[PDB]
Amino acid sequence: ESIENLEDLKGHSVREWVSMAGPRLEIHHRFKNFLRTHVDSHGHNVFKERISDMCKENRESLVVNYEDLAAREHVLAYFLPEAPAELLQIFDEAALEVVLAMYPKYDRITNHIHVRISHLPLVEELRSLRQLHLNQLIRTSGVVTSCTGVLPQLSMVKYNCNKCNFVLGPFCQSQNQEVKPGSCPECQSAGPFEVNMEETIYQNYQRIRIQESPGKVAAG
Amino acid sequence: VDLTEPIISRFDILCVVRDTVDPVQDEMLARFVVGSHVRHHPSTYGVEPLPQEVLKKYIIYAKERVHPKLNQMDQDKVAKMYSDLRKESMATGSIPITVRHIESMIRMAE
Amino acid sequence: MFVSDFRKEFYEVVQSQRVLLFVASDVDALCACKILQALFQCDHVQYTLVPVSGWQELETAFLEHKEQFHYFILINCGANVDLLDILQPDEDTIFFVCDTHRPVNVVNVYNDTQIKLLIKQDDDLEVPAYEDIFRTMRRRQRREWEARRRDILFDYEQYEYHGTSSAMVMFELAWMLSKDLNDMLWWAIVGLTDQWVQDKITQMKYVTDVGVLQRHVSRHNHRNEDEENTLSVDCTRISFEYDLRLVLYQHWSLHDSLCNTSYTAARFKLWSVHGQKRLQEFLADMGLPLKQVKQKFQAMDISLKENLREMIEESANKFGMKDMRVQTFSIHFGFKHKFLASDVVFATMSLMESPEKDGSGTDHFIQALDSLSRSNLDKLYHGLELAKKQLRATQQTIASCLCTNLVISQGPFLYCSLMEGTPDVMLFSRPASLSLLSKHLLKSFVCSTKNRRCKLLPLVMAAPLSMEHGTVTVVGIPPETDSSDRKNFFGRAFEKAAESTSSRMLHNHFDLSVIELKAEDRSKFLDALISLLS
Ligand SMILES: [Zn+2]
Repeated sequence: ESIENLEDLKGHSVREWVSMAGPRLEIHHRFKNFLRTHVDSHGHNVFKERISDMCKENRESLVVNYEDLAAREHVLAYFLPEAPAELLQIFDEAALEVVLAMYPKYDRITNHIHVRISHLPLVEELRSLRQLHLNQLIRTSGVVTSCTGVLPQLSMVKYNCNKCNFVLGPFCQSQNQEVKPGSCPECQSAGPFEVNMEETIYQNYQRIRIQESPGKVAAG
Repeated sequence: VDLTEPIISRFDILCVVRDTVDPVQDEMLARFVVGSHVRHHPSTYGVEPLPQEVLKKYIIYAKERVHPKLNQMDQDKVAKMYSDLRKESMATGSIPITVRHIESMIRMAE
Repeated sequence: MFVSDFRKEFYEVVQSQRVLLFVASDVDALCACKILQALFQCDHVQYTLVPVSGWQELETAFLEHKEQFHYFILINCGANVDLLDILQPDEDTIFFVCDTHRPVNVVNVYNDTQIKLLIKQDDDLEVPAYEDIFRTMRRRQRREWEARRRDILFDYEQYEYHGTSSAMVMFELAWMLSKDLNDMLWWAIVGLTDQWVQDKITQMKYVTDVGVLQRHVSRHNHRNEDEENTLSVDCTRISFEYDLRLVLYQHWSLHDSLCNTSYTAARFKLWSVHGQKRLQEFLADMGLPLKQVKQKFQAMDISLKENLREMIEESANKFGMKDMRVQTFSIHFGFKHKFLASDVVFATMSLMESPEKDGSGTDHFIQALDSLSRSNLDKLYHGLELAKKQLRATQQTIASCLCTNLVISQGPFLYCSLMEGTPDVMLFSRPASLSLLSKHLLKSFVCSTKNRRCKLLPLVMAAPLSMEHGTVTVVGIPPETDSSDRKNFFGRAFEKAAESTSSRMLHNHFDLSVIELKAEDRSKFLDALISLLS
């Protein structure tokens, strides 16, 4: 099987590096070990308690503190602000199969668990965001001015063929453009298609607008 | 006070603070104020407080994980108290409107 | 005397006669009354049925009816007292006694001509011999015999307990008469389940009697059905179940049943602020979603209902609840009607012990008795609603008592009391519901406390009865242990304490461990009990 490594040295970019199978598996194992071995200053196993308090309330969301993730696993804290989407996906998978070790029947309650990072030290003023921060994890503060309603957004969409019964296989929806099939593999008809509303998987969506707090810097 | 009875009676607790002169109490107050100013440099209690983080945790715990029930409160005592409180108030200048002060006492006990 | 054969020397006698049924207000008595009613209606026996709930009421009814009836049947009353002394009958009358109360009074045992007992002679009975109980050196020998008499009679009469269900006895008679219907068997099952629910019998005896009724259920099922061709869905189908201990879980949400079952509530300490988190630990161990657990059971997902009993059992085992499963029965008829025996017990009991101040206790008895027939199924469902209210009030009272620490040790027994005007004290003013509350409260207390000695104590509990007369009901409960015989001495202890104190005690209830006291008498009465139990 794929062999364990020193993670911090590589010729690739960080995103490419953590995307590759070997280091992905190593990151997965490291975060699993971090969850199953991190302790408080008094010696309390922190994430056993947090996972139990999550699975009691069925909250299906695990909050992790950066200020001790950096203490336990250095390289994970190194890669996290640099390649956050990839590392957070890996963290989600590792946390899911830790939770299904602690509570084996929890897949009946939820099939996916999100790792939420807190106390991120690279805080930024809202007007100080620049191109230097693109595709990186940031922390900001502000007052919420507007919110949409909670809306269903496509996440894994299956399309009914425009001329026959066939369901074109799942497309992973993006936040940039509406993913589309082009033409059907069973019969190469093309162009418009129907969404299979029953078999398509949706996710909750809510878009908010946040601005700087009135007393922070907006002095007129 | 210049406020009216419908707005006064909605306040369960009325508090009056007066800056009357009393040199010993003024000495104690002034020494405490100077002590606060030197203590908080950027750099009547007799019981010691809780730390404020502990107090925030205590309040938020007590407001959710605790729901005080009422089963017995010495009904005749409270009723007698309220009745002659109404009698004395009729002769003077603050307003225990009928049930709001009874319910204020119930809320304060809870 | 004991009746050796119910058929010949009881039923064939009264079959030719007008009869008067006196029936106690308890579910076993109601079921036995229903069975005997059905037999008499098959044979056109002109019976009259009178409810009673205390000795004063039985005496009043007998004084009203003594001139017209010569044959009397007492159901769940009369065995544990001298009926001749209490009632003062004419010598030509005959009293049949189908009563579960034990020990039987020796006068009733050895009265050959007038008192006839519809009690199994193979029940747990230890009657003393006749020569030990009924009639210078000869004077010394006589006095020694009297000393032997008082000693042996105290040893006999100390502990009271309950024998085989009266409903089971009446169904045995129906089977001997070969007139046993499936509904009669269901009434027998409900009668046994009344004893089990109220903890009147040991677990071993309950398992033995369930083993008895299993054969009758199998016989009734195979009377007209097999595995190839079956009856209409309308027909009643009684099935043996190795089901859950949780109360009314098929008519509730599972959350409510875990909340209000005395077993799980006592284990998890759900009266306490920490208990809900312990319950959530249990539910998360099972993997049941909370939105499903808090949904009504009939609306719960069938994927979860498929193997819920095994899930609850195997989680209960590792959480320390060792006997979550119980041997019981259920009845199905029509498409949608499904009840456990415990469910019918709780519904009928709640109808009978209903707190409504309408009419009279006899009226509530009548509603409870009607609910045991399938022509009055609406009354059964209404009784299930009243059972929901009763169980919620029971848990509220237990939480109040344990939080405010009303349950307090007083040496050889724990003591508790309910104050006037507190929430839902009206529901437990009546003695039977008070006894049930005291049992549940003692289980919660011994599950709560860390004190190993306090886990072994009995409980004495009091509540108001009549403010205008200034009286309180008092009940006595033995220690709540897994291996208890369910024998208790509080009948004789109450009697001897009251006599030693010259107390104003009215002994009206059929259980000797349930009494009425003038309220101011309680202090010296409790002091006497403390000095007596030592
Ligand atoms: Zn096609």
